[PDB]
Amino acid sequence: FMLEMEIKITEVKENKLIGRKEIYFEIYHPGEPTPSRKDVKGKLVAMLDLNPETTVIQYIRSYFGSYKSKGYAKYYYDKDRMLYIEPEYILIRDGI
Repeated sequence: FMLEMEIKITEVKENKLIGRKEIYFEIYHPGEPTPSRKDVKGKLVAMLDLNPETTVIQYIRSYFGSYKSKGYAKYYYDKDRMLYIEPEYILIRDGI
């Protein structure tokens, strides 16, 4: 097969007041450049059984010295809440 990216969930926090999951994870992308936010979102959603419409990658940090990247995503239980909280540039950037 071809080299695949792998997500490791390191932490999920349930934010009751805001109504979201706060999700920290590692991406291992061996023999490959850092993957796109798009592909990273696809794996995370698949992995956690999440609606992609309300899954918001905030950042993905990479390191020149390794094939592991570290990301932060928020998942909103309600779309309209997402829209009130998240800046439009972030939502646009993330395919939302």
